[PDB]
Amino acid sequence: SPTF
Amino acid sequence: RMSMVVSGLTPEEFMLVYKFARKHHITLTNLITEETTHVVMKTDAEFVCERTLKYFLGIAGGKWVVSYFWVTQSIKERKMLNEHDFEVRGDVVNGRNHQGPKRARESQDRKIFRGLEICCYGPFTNMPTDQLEWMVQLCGASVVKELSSFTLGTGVHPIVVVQPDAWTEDNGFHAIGQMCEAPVVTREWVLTSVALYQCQELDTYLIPQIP
Ligand SMILES: [Cl-]
Ligand code: NI
Repeated sequence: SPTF
Repeated sequence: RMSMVVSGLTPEEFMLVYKFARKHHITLTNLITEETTHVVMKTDAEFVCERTLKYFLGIAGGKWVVSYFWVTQSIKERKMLNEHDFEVRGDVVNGRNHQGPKRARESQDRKIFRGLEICCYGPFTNMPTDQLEWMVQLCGASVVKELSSFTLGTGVHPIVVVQPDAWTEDNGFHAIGQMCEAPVVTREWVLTSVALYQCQELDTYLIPQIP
């Protein structure tokens, strides 16, 4: 999953 | 009933949340929606996750945002422990300890974006625009597609959200303030706001607009  | 998604996991971890679900008659999906009631997060020692889309849409929906350990313990003690006692406090970016989802779960009578007209402008990354838009709609902003669709009047309060990284452009994003009359800020404004469920304000996020 991408992260922020 | 209940309905779940997970974030930050691995097959074996996942398989384990499945075990949970199967046992407990809980629904488990790939994709967060209106109806999803829980969001299980990878966290460290004490309930700090990383910041992912599901993370935010989590809080935005005032969903139950709980760290993986809810699961492995509820398995270990062979029953369902209190989401209440397992929530995710914080995250690597926004502070180990900021009560995000807490605020949010309970603040459903007053979304941080009450009376805002937000517009996500130009291209973003790792995050489909419509999902960002979904996010702010969830906190009771209301979305605008093009800058010149902004409800004029003194009635309401508009904001343009961009994320400068996804650009190839020099006449680009220093120049929005020409094409209209709104504050301009980075997507970080929204995420940090949503993380904390504390409506940040914009000094620190403003993008310098050419007059
Ligand atoms: Cl990931
Ligand atoms: Ni005002």
